[PDB]
Amino acid sequence: RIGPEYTELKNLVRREGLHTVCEEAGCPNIFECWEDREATFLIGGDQCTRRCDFCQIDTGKPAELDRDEPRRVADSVRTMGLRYATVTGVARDDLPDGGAWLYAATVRAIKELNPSTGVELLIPDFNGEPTRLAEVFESGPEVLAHNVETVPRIFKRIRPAFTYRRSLGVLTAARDAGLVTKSNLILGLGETSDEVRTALGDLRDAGCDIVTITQYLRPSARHHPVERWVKPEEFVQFARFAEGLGFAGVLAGPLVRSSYRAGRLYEQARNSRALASR
Ligand code: SF4
Ligand code: SF4
Repeated sequence: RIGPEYTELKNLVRREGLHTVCEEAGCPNIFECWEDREATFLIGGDQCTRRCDFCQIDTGKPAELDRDEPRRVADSVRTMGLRYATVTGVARDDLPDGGAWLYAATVRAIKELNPSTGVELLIPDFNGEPTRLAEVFESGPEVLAHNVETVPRIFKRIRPAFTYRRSLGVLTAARDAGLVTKSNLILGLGETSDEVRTALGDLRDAGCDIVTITQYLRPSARHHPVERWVKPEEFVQFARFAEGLGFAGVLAGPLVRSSYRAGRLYEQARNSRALASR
């Protein structure tokens, strides 16, 4: 499963000491994604100011804002010659602007140096603050993603810093700004199949274009227990359900990480968007 483009990329990463989520989180898709020249980057440090029971990011006091991070990310993207880059980060309630500047500047830096690279920006909610969100939207990523992750009943318990309505509102906000929007559902957290169906419906109504539906992998014993393993035939049904609701791009199964096939999904959302308005 090891190809020449994966090989070139790992060489470049090693020699330059570039940090990627792909290597550092031990993602099993790396062979496939790097062959398509797609990679994922973490900004804002690895200590989040919030706590979600499914999430592998540690909660802690974040280090000082590193304003050189955007340049650093854009340079890694350039060095790797990526066709698609995902930028993700933690919540930054310690910062007065929630880290809005950092997210936007990273996108702007990437696009200034990599005009042919599609950029996907996965954001926290910024408290749903219109002016923070507007700052981020203006950066103009190819995809604005904000993952609701689970259904309302479970959401209110294991994402105490968020609300289901505010998050859906982030997606609606991004859709009005003209962005292609994306969200993720994590199955195996205790949700019912019916709750999954209404959540997909909610996301579609919120204006979401791309949805990924994946299996919960419990990070450690301190984290939320796995409530089930979804069968393949069940992922297929959910995927067909989402396609039938009119999502432009749908991916379901053991995806391990939310950025799996991000480039292909964007392409489908862009192709269908062009098709519609032609
Ligand atoms: S999901 Fe986001 S806000 Fe919640 S712990 Fe993980 S990084 Fe922090
Ligand atoms: S799925 Fe995401 S984290 Fe994993 S290799 Fe692909 S781009 Fe990197």
